[PDB]
Amino acid sequence: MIRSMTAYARREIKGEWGSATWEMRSVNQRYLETYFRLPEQFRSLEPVVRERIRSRLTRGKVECTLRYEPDVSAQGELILNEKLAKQLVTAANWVKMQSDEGEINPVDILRWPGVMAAQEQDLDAIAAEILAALDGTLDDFIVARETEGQALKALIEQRLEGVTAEVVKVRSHMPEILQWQRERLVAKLEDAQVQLENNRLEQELVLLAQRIDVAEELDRLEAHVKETYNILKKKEAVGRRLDFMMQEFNRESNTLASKSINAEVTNSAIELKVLIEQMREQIQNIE
Amino acid sequence: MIRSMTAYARREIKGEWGSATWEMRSVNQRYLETYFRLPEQFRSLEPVVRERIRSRLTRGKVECTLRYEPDVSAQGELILNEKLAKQLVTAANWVKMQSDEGEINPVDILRWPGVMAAQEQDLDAIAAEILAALDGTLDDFIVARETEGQALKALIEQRLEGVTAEVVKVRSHMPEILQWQRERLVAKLEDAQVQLENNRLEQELVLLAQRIDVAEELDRLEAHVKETYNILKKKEAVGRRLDFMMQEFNRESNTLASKSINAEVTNSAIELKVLIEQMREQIQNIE
Amino acid sequence: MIRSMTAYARREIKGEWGSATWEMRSVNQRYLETYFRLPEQFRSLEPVVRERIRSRLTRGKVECTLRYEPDVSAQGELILNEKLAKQLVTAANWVKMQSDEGEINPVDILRWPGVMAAQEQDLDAIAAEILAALDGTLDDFIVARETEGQALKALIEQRLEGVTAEVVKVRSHMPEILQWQRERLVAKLEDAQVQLENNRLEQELVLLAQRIDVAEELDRLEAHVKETYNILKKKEAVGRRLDFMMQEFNRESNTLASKSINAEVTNSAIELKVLIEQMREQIQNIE
Amino acid sequence: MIRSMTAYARREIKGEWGSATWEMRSVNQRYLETYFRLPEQFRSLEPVVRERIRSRLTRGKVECTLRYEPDVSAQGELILNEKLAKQLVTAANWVKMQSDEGEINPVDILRWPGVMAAQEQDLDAIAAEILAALDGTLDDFIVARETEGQALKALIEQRLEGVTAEVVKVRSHMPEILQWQRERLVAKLEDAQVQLENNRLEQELVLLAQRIDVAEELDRLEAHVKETYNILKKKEAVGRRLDFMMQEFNRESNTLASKSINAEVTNSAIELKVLIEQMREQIQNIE
Amino acid sequence: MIRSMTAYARREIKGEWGSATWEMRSVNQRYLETYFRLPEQFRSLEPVVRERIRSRLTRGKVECTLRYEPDVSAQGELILNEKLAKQLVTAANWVKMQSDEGEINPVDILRWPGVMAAQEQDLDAIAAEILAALDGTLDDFIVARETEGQALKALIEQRLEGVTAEVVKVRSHMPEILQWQRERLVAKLEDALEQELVLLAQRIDVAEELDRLEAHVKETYNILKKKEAVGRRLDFMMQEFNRESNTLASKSINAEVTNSAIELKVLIEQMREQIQNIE
Amino acid sequence: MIRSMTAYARREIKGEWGSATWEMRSVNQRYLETYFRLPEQFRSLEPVVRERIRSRLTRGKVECTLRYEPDVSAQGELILNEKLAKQLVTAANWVKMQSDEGEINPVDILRWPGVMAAQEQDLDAIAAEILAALDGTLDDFIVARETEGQALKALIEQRLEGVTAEVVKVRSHMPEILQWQRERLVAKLEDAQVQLENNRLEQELVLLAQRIDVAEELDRLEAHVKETYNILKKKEAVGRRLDFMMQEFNRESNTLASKSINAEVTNSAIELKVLIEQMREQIQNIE
RNA sequence: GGCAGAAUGCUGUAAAACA
Repeated sequence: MIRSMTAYARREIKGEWGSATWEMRSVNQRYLETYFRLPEQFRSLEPVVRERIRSRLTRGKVECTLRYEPDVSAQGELILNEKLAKQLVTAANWVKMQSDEGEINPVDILRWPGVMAAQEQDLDAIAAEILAALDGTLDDFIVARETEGQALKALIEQRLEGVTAEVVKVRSHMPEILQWQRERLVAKLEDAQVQLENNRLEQELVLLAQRIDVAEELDRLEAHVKETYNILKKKEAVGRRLDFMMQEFNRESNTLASKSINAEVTNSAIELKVLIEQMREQIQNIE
Repeated sequence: MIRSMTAYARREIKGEWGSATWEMRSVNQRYLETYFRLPEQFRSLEPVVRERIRSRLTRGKVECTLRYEPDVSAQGELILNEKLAKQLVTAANWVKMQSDEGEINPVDILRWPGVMAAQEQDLDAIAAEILAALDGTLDDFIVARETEGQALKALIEQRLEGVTAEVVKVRSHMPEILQWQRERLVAKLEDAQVQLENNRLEQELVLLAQRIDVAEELDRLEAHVKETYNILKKKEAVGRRLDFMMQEFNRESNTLASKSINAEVTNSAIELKVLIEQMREQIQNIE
Repeated sequence: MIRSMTAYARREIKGEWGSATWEMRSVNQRYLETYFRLPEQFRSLEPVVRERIRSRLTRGKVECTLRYEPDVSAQGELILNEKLAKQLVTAANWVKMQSDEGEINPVDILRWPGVMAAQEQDLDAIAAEILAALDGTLDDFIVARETEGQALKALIEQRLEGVTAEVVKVRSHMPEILQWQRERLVAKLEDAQVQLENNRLEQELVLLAQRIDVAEELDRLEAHVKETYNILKKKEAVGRRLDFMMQEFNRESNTLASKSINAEVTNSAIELKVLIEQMREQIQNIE
Repeated sequence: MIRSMTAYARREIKGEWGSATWEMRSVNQRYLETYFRLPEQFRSLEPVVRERIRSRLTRGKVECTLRYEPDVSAQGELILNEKLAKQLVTAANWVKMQSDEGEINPVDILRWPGVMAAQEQDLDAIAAEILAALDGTLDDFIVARETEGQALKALIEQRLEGVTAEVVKVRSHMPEILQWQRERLVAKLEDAQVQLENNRLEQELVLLAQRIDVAEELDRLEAHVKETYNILKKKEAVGRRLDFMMQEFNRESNTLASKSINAEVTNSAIELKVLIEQMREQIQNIE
Repeated sequence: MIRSMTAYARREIKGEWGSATWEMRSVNQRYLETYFRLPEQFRSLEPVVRERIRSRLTRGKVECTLRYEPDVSAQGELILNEKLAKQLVTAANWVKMQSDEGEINPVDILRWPGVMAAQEQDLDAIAAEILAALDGTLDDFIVARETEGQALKALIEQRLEGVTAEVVKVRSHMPEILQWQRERLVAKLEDALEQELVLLAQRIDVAEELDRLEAHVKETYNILKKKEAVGRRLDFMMQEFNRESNTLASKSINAEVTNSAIELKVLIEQMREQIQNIE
Repeated sequence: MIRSMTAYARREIKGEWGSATWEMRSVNQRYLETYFRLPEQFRSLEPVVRERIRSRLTRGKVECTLRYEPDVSAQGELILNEKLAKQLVTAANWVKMQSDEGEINPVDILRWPGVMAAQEQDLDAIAAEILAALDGTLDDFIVARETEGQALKALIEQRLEGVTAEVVKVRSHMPEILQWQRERLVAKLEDAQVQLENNRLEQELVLLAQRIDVAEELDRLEAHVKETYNILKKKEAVGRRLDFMMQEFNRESNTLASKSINAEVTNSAIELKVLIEQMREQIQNIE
């Protein structure tokens, strides 16, 4: 199915251990790039979440952020290190003896690293819930991508309908275009004949006759819109395939615009460029 | 109707507690880029804000910054962890017995992590007003775009009037230059004392007239100014269509300059090219 | 007069509130692009500053940066969160009751986050001074543009005198076209020893004399240097008009080089192309 | 054998001293960059660890973390630095003389870095096992890379088979396209009432056919897929070479698309570009 | 002499204040375009630096970056903001009212941000030394252009020697060409007219083409020693070379002269390709 | 005399006070950054050490470790910045005048950054010997860098011999390729075409010869290996100069691949890019 | 108009680069 490369997904899980929030953002990119902002406590989950991301997403820069705020009140009571505190007090008394003046601060002893440390919580139980929330976030992310992808497909199918209409309007002027093609070649034949001892006369006519195929340019445009409809229903990653198709649309419209056949044909040729330009806008953020 | 691609809208809301400001900027771009700088608390508004913006704007580098200024005075009172504070004080008194000296600092106990924190935020109600301000800011942003859009349209229309005047001037000058060549050619024959063959002079003068015939270029230029006037009345965005029309304008001006032989016609062609360049400069800012 | 596109202006203002610095720098550009890097407190000045910049300037890549350095101490007494400071005192007092001993350091409460809110500034009287500094910086920027522009005008006029000198040299080293081809044909036909008709041969000499005659090309070169002098004295924007004029200068030099039949003319054509190239380089710096 | 730049490997050793864990993770990178998260006890092993990894590996970003968990008995209690403590007391007394007031806080002396530091064991025997454990991790790392690289090689081979199929399809379609295009071009001249020498016209038709013939491009594509198979069969460092081969693939496909006439050839060129893009995506993750 | 538009030059000036590294990098360009990445402290030097560079270079896209690494110890001695300290003391006194206890610590006031900030550096004598390094870097930059332009000059002179050899080879066949031109003139006359004959005589003969080629070679040799900006002048000379050789390429008499003309065209194309990257 | 950014130098100094070991290690970096592991006894030597190291080095991440083993016979003292220590006390006294209370903690003055600093003028007997040991260690570190960079120079020059081999290899294929194109073209015209019509065969071959003419790229490649040899003997910091040279190497190598019409040349141009990639990897280690 | 392709604009590349 058609998918977009700009989606936002968010999930949050709460419990006695605390609250953990998963956030996922996507921006357009040629390849798949994953950047993580995991907390230091759960730094060990990076390979697993990276594999989970790469297993479902196929293109676009992805930013994943995990915020973990433990419940301090629900945490176990802090335990006082009896031996470590006693060691510091005896050591601090020695410094008082050398300096002959001192005042032990009881809070400063408690603030020392190690002493008065809370018991470590069971991170293994939290990891499973966090991974479940990550899977839910991936599901929401894919749903958001698909929801916006349908909008892009509708916009592109709207533009492609206009391209066929513009081809029909240009085909309405074929009797005038065919008359113009003859005059382009007839004038060149006699213009070169007026010039004397001019070589490569046949080369000019042969090259010129190849570059006035207005009928063939419309056929290729009509063949691309038929194919572009088929590309949109491939159910695979067609983001890049459409990007290479837009270059073929650009190639045909560029040659048609430079013809300058007629005032009314020029308006349609300008419109073809506009439709392709608008169509190329949507292809940028398709996956 | 038409809109400028650069604008600036700022809206500030003074709620019961705190205040928020919505700021929008826009710069010229070939596609639509929407960059958001939302605060940490309201980071989840991006999908809602992005949808509400991409549905009203077509092109430009739109940057939206939401600045949240909480009222600490009106903020919820910090909750004091009585049990955690009591645990530290009793443990501090344990050190005091062994140290035999020292006084517990009341501020130091409060400075301990987890003793005091903001228990409640209640951001669901305050986020509704912020989103409501966004709809107001977009309306001002669109009006700012349309206000500057009219100046661009007026400038483009003035330059189009100048283009029509220059075309009329060239058309007026053309017959005199056509007659000037005939007098100069016969003068050289008279100066060379050579009697040209019958119908050779008439045949030769046809080639020069074809060389200096710019009627088709002027007709195409008038058709292009009429088409540009029609385009400027369209409700859809016309930045790309006008930018493509300027290419046809440039083609006609280049052909006129190339086929020019008189100083006055060359000066008029240069004036046409200057007018087209000014038109394109104004077009770059059109939606 | 004419103004260079690249310039640099800087202006610093001091006061009891602090220091502010305006820096404006521009470089060559096809159109007018203005990028503003304003401080956070003064982001609301962007529309006014942009309007003034666009009013004063025609084209360039102008970038304006405002550096704001508020004084740390201002507005008399420091702004204190009275509720938060009082709230911590009550909480600290409760800790004293349990421990029966303690003291509250005033700086400890001041160092508490939120108690010392960001110092309030008027931000309205300072805006007038900043806008006045912006106007002064615009005056300096325009003066610097005009000073550099006068040097560019001298360089262009020096090369224009070179073009007139080269045209004089060509008109003196150019032999009589009718006589030059007559002598060349006679010698070549002397080997053939057969002449179809002397009467018809003389007619073709005059008709095809203009093919190799460069008198017409030289007159247009002399007409353009007179026009280029006139363009340099206009009050409007001149860079675009002169840039399109150099195309006409190059058009004549190419035709003069191709039509050249003598080494002196060809060497002069190269010299003309060098002078035009040197003259075209300076025009790229004129707005 | 071909290897990948993304792999994982973990090794742990259990002993009476404690438990040490080695973790290696690789992410694709242009060059080799090594980051080490080593404990303070084994910080001196970084130059030894870095040399072993840089010698065995060639490319990719590698992050190696050594998780050292000593036993309670193996932990060394903090030892007071009496020599350093007495120096600070003398240093503090010098400042007291300048101020004539103040008292030295005994805890503040202890909190000074280096005064209260745990004794460091020899750990020479323990580190000897760590290096052997690290060498085991590196041995499994290469094996881990090789298994992952086999899938990439299989994918690249499948896409190369698709490329060969597309090339043979284009070669099958081409002669009919060439035959019809020549027939259409000569018929176009007849409709324009242009009479040309058959010998001269036929010579121009042959040269134009050589201009629009794509046999050489397909031959180059076949040679490129054969060389790609050889490169895959090569031994080491076939990432960047293979990427350059993909650049050549893209060049040939772009030439084929630009020189194409029929819609089928254009569709085949689009398919070739899609296959080359997928190969580039896979190859970006190859050492 | 000949200057190549691509070069690199680096100079580092070191001192008690820190370091300052100038890194000029240049590639090809039709005109002179300079881009600067200056540190925030020395961004005001752009007009002075830009003027200095524009006066010593003629073409190329120059990218000059100044890297400033100020020293921590180079900062001035601390000064006391008496206005800010007094405000903090009054602010501290307010808290003492509610608490009705406590003593303000003088050092804690000094530890507050902004009350003992160091004096700003002069940044005036430093800029004088930085501009001295820029002047030196340009001298190194020019040498890097000249040491690369000598190779291009040698290649162009080699191609010019090849062109002279080809011209001599063509001149060795002058009587054969002269006979061919007479037959061509008679053939058109005997076909029957005057319209075609007059322009045929107007066309440049082969000997004049070779003389113009030799004159172009001599002028190119002089230009390579002109000792100024000769990139565009050499490009125009190559255009003239192409215009002269097109006649020989078009004319067909025999295999040897055709091969010599093809060699001349290839040599002129190589010269033109190598000219594009000379300042 | 190329210096590499990876080196190691250890120097031990023995005296009556004990044994002091200076170790210096360097790792690749874009700029110069120094980290010190001085014991707190000699912590005040950090500014002088940093000044000397930044004076004698240009680029690279440098880690310096000093191990000090004092003896009971000799006792040292902490070097203090007397000028700054007295200034802080004077400033504190001024604050005491306004507050009319307070006391100065001696440890607070010492903890102030810059107070625990040393200068070369005021150094102990041991400190001067430590500084001399550091000078010797830095000289040995420079020697190690020079002798490690000699290996890098050999590695790079080995690749440069490959580049000249590829350049002379392509130069032999070029006369064969152009000659082979002649046979292929006349084979097509050998069917029923008399190629002796004007010079279409020769003009096409001339046009083809100018399209595939890679002589300009090969000469610039050869002129860049001559200059790269001289850069490797400049006896200065040429790490960045070589990096810019490789960009010029890749610029000509990639253009050679593009203009190539034969598979052998393209396979050679791929080899040129690989040699550049191998050289680029070593250049990252060059100071 | 960094180098180069096709014919203002679009691709390849330096760019897994430089801010």
